[PDB]
Amino acid sequence: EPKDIVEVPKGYVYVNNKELSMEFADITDRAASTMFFGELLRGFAVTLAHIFKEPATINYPFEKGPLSPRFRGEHALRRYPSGEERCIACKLCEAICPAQAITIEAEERADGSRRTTRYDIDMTKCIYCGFCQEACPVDAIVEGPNFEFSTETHEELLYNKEKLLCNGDKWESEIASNLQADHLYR
Amino acid sequence: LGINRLTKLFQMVREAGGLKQAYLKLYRNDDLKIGTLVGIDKYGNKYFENPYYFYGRNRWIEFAPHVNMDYDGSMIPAEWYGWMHYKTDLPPIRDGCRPKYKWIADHSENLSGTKEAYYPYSTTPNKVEAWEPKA
Amino acid sequence: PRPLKTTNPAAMKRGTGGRSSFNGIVATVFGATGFVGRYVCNKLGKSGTQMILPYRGDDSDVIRLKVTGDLGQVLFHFYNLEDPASIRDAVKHSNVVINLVGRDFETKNFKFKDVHVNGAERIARIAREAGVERFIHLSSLNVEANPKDLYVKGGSEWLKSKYEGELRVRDAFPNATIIRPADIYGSEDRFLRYYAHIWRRQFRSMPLWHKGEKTVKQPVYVSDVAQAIINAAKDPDSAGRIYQAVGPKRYQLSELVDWFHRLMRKDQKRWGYMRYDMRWDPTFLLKAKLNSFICPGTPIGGLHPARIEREAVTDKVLTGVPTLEDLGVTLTTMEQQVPWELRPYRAALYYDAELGEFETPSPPKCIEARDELRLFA
Amino acid sequence: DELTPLDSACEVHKAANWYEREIWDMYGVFFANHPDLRRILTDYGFEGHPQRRDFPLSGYVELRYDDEKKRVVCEPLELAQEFRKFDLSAPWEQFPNFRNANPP
Amino acid sequence: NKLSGKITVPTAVNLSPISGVPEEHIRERRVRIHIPPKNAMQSGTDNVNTWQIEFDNRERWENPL
Amino acid sequence: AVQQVRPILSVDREEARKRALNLYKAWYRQIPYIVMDYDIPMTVEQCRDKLREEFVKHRNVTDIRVIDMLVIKGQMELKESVEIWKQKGHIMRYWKESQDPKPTDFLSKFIQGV
Amino acid sequence: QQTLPVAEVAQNLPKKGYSPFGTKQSSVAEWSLARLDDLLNWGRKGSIWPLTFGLACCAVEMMHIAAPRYDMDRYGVVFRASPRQADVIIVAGTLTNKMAPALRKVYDQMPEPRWVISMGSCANGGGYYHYSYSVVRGCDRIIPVDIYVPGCPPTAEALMYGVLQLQKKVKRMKTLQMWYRK
Amino acid sequence: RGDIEKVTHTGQVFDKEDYRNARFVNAKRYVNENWGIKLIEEVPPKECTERVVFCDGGDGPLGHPKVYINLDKPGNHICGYCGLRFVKK
Amino acid sequence: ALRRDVSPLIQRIRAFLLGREHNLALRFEDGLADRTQPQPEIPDGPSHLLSANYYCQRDGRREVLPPIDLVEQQKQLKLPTPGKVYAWD
Ligand SMILES: NC(=O)C1=CN([C@@H]2O[C@H](COP(=O)(O)OP(=O)(O)OC[C@H]3O[C@@H](n4cnc5c(N)ncnc54)[C@H](OP(=O)(O)O)[C@@H]3O)[C@@H](O)[C@H]2O)C=CC1
Ligand code: SF4
Ligand code: SF4
Ligand code: SF4
Ligand SMILES: [Zn+2]
Repeated sequence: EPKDIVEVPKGYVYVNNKELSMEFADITDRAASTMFFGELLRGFAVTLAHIFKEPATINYPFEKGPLSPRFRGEHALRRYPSGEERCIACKLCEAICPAQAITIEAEERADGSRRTTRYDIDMTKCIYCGFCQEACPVDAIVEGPNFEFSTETHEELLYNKEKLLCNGDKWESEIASNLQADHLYR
Repeated sequence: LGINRLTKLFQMVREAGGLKQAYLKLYRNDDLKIGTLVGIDKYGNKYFENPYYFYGRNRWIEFAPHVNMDYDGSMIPAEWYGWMHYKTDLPPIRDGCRPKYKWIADHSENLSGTKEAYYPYSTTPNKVEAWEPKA
Repeated sequence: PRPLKTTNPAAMKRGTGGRSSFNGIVATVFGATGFVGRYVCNKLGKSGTQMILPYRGDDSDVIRLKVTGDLGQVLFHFYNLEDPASIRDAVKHSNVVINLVGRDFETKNFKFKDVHVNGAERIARIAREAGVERFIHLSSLNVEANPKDLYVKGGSEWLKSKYEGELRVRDAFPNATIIRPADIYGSEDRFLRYYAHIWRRQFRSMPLWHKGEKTVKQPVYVSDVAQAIINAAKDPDSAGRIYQAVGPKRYQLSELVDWFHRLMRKDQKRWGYMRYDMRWDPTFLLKAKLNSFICPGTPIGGLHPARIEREAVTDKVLTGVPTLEDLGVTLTTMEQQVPWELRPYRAALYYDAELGEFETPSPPKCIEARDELRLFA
Repeated sequence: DELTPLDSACEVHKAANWYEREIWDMYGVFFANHPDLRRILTDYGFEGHPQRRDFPLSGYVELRYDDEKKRVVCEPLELAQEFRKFDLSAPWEQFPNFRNANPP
Repeated sequence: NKLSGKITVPTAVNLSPISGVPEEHIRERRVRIHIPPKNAMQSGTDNVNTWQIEFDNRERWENPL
Repeated sequence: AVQQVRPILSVDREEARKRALNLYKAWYRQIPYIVMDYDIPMTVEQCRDKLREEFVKHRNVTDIRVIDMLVIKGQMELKESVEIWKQKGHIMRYWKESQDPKPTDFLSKFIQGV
Repeated sequence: QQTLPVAEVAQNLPKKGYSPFGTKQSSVAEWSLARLDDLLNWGRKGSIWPLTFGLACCAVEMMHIAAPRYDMDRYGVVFRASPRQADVIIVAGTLTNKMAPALRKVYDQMPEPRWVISMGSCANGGGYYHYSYSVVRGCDRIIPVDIYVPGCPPTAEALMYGVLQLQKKVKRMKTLQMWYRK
Repeated sequence: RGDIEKVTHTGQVFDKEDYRNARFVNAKRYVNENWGIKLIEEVPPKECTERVVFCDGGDGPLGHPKVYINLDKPGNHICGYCGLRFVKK
Repeated sequence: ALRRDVSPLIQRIRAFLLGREHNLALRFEDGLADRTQPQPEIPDGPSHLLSANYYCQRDGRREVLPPIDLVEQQKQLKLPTPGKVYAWD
């Protein structure tokens, strides 16, 4: 190795202190490198080689993934094991929602129960942050795992309670799995 | 050259069902691989896993045949979705601990750009009542 | 005391004006993907109006109109003029309908009758059965009960069809508003694109009927026509009233074209504008006939003979027939609008000559009533 | 204040040059001797300095696109859903130590 | 004959034009300087110790969609 | 009710006019270039007319300091139009052609809502 | 709401055809124009060229899609820099007022048939900055959006799923077949 | 179409002559098929001995917060959160 | 027999061309963790200690004071340097 050019103390590493020798073997080496592009040859052979590594493209949509149980995607309003709506209109989800993408209006159903009438989310204002589900005291609303919910019309994105309930019904099995995975851990 | 690789080609090509049944599979999926029937879906789909490949390729799906070339990303049902994403290592065939409630709907595609599309609408009955002259 | 139609406060006018304030108007705009549809719909969206935009072309042709209104203010409804069922469905919930339907030339699927009158009445009958408060129609200003051609025999069918459309629409609808423009000039317009496009020109010699010196034209600007449409749509007291839509100052086609070429820098040294007599040269008609016969879509530059008869026809206004001033619409003049309008087509900045310092194109000069009587002698 | 100018640090630290431009744009605090007091962040022809606390959150105007004019036009404000504040005020003083301390 | 260019000017300097508020709001809207009302069903009173200003309600309709 | 306070630029009302009219020179002299450079409908006479009204926009400004700032804004906008940083949309902004002059007499207000 | 058919229903049903139009055409002209539309759509569907506008935060996903995990040129998608040669524009990130005229200008300088994907919440409806004095609330107010990819940002899978959805829209577009009626 | 006729459990049908019906000329009006009111009605009222019972509705930390409901009154007692029903007799 | 690799020849040339001994990069189920795992228990904290755990005698937010005026501090009562000199050199 050539000597340094600035003496270095610890807690540092100078990345250029190494000297460019003037020894004849050292200059002729560099000269030969320039005259026959050895460095280019090294890089050239690298890329040839690296053809022979198998590409890592997932054959989407057939092959696909991976995600994790906590993935934050399509919203869903869950239902109790009896089928009753979990949401009680406590309105914390709206109170925390950073984007203010949630709107709620609740009253008493004829049974006298505290329940929502309108429950709206705008996934053109939602940031899929998950503060809503981290706040909800009964796990009423959750960031379901679906993420291929793409629409041709902007109006189609503003979900109301009917749409959200449908997603909950559609995805209930998977959401049940994740919560069983994370409830004691979250 | 063919170091026990043409042999593997013979396995997948022949037992596919011949030239036609190898080409149509290839023609549709843009690749032909070998796995085991993890489980047959309720909707004609067929799931295949093979640890020989890596995580991207570990698990894959042959969509229902009646979908000629209209495959979609949402065709996966709920019970299989987690397995398909490496989100649960328990095949639905194996873990019956997931809920089996009644109200659960059946799966649906991204019904968009079609008469079956969702469209939002107010979910609050009107606020203020108008005075009725007749009464 | 004008009655009311709906007593649902949700279905009732509200807001501060803008893209959100619902104006209490629900409109279908037949032929929205046109030269004037864009101007109408943008005005209606500015109000904050609900639109149904029926369309027969690929929706991609109309997707641009989605930009004209806030969410849910605009719906696209595929139909066909030959399907009365679809039209019924498109008008059931509607409050107003506007009939911007009509081509300038003839098709293979539509002869001027079936598209320009027979279709219109079907629309009106369906609209009337649907119980639609307000109906609007457009009919060229030159409309005559007994059209007579001026230069080419088979070139007055448009005028005949226009008269037929008016009378039968009024027959099948008690009080529709039939506004009547002629030669609307604007961006992406029959008028200026026609006088600009190449095939219209001969080598460098625009052919005009009687040198374009025996014609009176009074074009109007498109937006002022649109703004009139909305203002007469908001008002129901305009119902059952024709309106001759004309601009401020009549003009002579020679004055216009010379001014046009001045604006386009077409007259400095070399481009060398000349004005023929269309009658002298027998080549212009063949261009129209061939250009019609060959093009599958709209003929190149709108060269079809019907356009040629239109320029020949004079613009006969009448008193008593109300006007834009009755509609409370200020009229931007050509002198304000056209220069910018034609700025894209300016050209001919030769290396051989001088540019820039050439004066601003000196405007044209109107034609007064007695001066007209001199013209016609 | 919003009126009197203020000294400039451009002549002291070259680093500040952009910052003075930023405050000028964001509050309107003039800076004297500043080389070039061009606005930085807000768009051209923007009136008012938004970071002040007497300025509405959503601003006074908003843009769209015109077909009559083939151009984008600024319009008076119009919001699909009015920004719903929440009145998050403490009724119970949660901090005694700062109560009488720092009095005039 | 100067104190770094100091000037004598009236204390009350109207700043409407420089401000940037549109004249429409300035000419059609008032301000209601007051103290925020005390909540009826509370008992701590350390959010009504300040003087507050706001602008009169204009309008609210409901989005048709 | 006077305050002994710092200056900004102009020490007397006449210097203020001197600065204010200097700006009026730059803007008057600029107008033709913008008519050429910015492909917008506006013509020289209209641009000149607006420039007049837009100074008249604030005639009864009184404070020396306030009028100084108004000029500071103008010198900025001058440069942004002098050089072509602005855009055709931005320059036309002075006309407000998207919105029709809203109704003003009491009935038109009354019949058209608050 | 509809739902997928069940196993036995699939068994009864035949192949779903390839051309979304179907093969029910009556006359020679109809059948011929059906095929030419199919070829056109096939061309415009297989090769689609985004413009890579990519203002912000969302752009990183717009790059990960180009990355070798969910390869996008695999599908026939390439990032042409020049808008004259770009067929699609993936508007991604926030649209501030300074940008609004720029986006408009870039859009219409691109020749059609042009499709826009509004990626991310910031473009879809202004996203998290919706009540801001400087942001265009959505990008629907500047340009005609075609496909909305919700997310903040959308996971790369979501984005290229939307791309495929655009391919489906490009597949079913009816231009020649229905000109014949026009 | 029935889609734009059904009564949402919240209790809305667009009036037969109401322009907001128009939005569904080309899209479905989703209405959910499970109405919580009917379902909870079907679930029978559980009964106990003790004067005071406790419900979490769901199970463990997968349900609503634990709540204690007294049953000394003659009638039923509905869980505030889940709507389960209790009766001591 | 463990990971899909190109045939041994191409492997050897590939190692030759790179000039470093190659190690595979694609992630296999065997390589990565047991992808389904037992339920974790988070150990309880030190302030969850059950007694002598008063909040009043461990809280910070009620502990912080207003800023102090140093001159007035002195009025109540080696050239000074902000801190240890650093050889940023
Ligand atoms: N300079 C002028 O054009 C004048 C205007 N008028 C009248 O005003 C109206 C608007 O004028 P303008 O926009 O320039 O004319 P256009 O040629 O531009 O017609 C515009 C609309 O008419 C639609 N159209 C034509 N035929 C049909 C059809 N069978 N079915 C459905 N739609 C059809 C077109 O639909 P699509 O594009 O999708 O095929 C198009 O959207 C016309 O009806 C005209 O009679 C009167 C005086 C002069
Ligand atoms: S936090 Fe949960 S229970 Fe409360 S209103 Fe929101 S969804 Fe309903
Ligand atoms: S994920 Fe975040 S932004 Fe979206 S609805 Fe929930 S709390 Fe609001
Ligand atoms: S939508 Fe989300 S990811 Fe996209 S720019 Fe906005 S904050 Fe970033
Ligand atoms: Zn309970």
